[PDB]
Amino acid sequence: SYRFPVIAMKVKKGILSDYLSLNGDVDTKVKADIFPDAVGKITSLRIKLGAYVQKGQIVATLDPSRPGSVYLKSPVRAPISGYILNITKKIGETVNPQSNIAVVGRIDTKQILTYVSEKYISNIKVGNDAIIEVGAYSNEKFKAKVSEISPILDSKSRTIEVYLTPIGSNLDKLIIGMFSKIKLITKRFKDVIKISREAVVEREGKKFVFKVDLESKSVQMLPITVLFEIDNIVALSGEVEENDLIVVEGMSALSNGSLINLVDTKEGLSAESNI
Repeated sequence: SYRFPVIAMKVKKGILSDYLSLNGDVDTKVKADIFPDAVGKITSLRIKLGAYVQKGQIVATLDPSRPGSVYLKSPVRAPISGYILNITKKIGETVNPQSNIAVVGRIDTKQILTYVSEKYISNIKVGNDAIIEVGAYSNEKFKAKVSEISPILDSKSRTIEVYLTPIGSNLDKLIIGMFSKIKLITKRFKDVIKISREAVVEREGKKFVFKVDLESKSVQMLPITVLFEIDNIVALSGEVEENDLIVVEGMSALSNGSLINLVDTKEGLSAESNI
């Protein structure tokens, strides 16, 4: 007793990656709005979301109709072949030839569009890896690669368009028209000691961590350099080796050489990338 207790980490070398948090939409390179030829009322829908349609195929029907006439017309036809990606009108609604009824296009030319601000663009290059996230779980995250950076800077919004091509499998669930968080990876620090942000401790205008010595059951305060910090993880360099025991809870009470009580040893952070 009179000793300060702890939980430590079995520290490991790994990869900490820098990334930009962006927002983007799932688009397709080949799509088109279905516009009617006549003004009038929707009498039937012969399409469902998901349906493949031939160019010129009848998709919706209208009133025959007017007083009148003399051009009694005209069904709605698909402007190109493809899949129905959206339906924007229902039975009963009236439509002019500038009324978007639905969208058709290809499901195999998926593309993520995102507008990177002027101040962040510099660190981006074609071939960069990215994670497209629509949710928190494994089925809701997909891999991608930067395909194309526009040379044009929209002087209005101060942004450059970056396009990303998704890769891997599960891409079925990456649905066209969806919103996505994008994590665009600009760099990776390989072969660095990774530790939770908490273990790092500012005392006297300098950062340290606490290495545990199992034989003497006490700690040593070592000066450390933070190389990079992200996701509440820290990459560092120092006289910390693989498998050293560094404290990840209870550093408020400690000084250099203070005795301790090791309650449990947490397993190290993944040797592979944070993202």
